[PDB]
Amino acid sequence: FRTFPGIPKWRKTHLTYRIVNYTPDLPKDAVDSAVEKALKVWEEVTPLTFSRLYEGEADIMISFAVREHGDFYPFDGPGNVLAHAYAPGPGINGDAHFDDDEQWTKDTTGTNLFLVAAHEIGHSLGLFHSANTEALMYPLYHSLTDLTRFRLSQDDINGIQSLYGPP
Ligand SMILES: O=C(O)CNS(=O)(=O)c1ccc(N2CCC(c3ccccc3)CC2)cc1
Ligand SMILES: [Ca+2]
Ligand SMILES: [Ca+2]
Ligand SMILES: [Ca+2]
Ligand SMILES: [Zn+2]
Ligand SMILES: [Zn+2]
Repeated sequence: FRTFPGIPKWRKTHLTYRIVNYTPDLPKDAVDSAVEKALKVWEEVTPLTFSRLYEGEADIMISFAVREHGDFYPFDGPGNVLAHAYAPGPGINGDAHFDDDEQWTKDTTGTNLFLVAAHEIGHSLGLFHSANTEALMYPLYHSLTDLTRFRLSQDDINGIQSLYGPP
């Protein structure tokens, strides 16, 4: 595993998130479902808990956007960068943005929202890229033949517990 430079981490175990807006591609229940499953993956292996805000500033602001969208890294149209997220801290730190020029899916065929969200939340928590080709935090996107076979690798677990400890 790898962490970010200077090891940013949250110094608190109760985090909040807000889904500020929604993709055209999926019903809202499918996107809520994807992000809460993505939160849950990390919750199980740490002492962190997440709760949702419907207004105000949450720690992790989640949104869908195209091209230039209010930070230093505009999205780039279809393909290439699918999403990005910032390391722990105030303001834009912690946040995750998804490129809505992708076509988001629930299935194993397109660009799957759950797999990407789980990866991005790894960033939001302080993890950078892994060299393990098994790891969630591997730098190159791919999906699975069967989503029910999804699991965190030992590397992702070792990485995240280095920051926050076990549950
Ligand atoms: O976030 C960045 O770094 C930059 N954005 S990006 O759009 O290039 C990017 C987005 C996602 C991934 N993923 C890595 C592998 C993965 C996975 C892992 C195990 C089993 C199934 C699927 C699913 C997400 C990698 C890069
Ligand atoms: Ca934030
Ligand atoms: Ca893109
Ligand atoms: Ca889209
Ligand atoms: Zn952004
Ligand atoms: Zn990444």
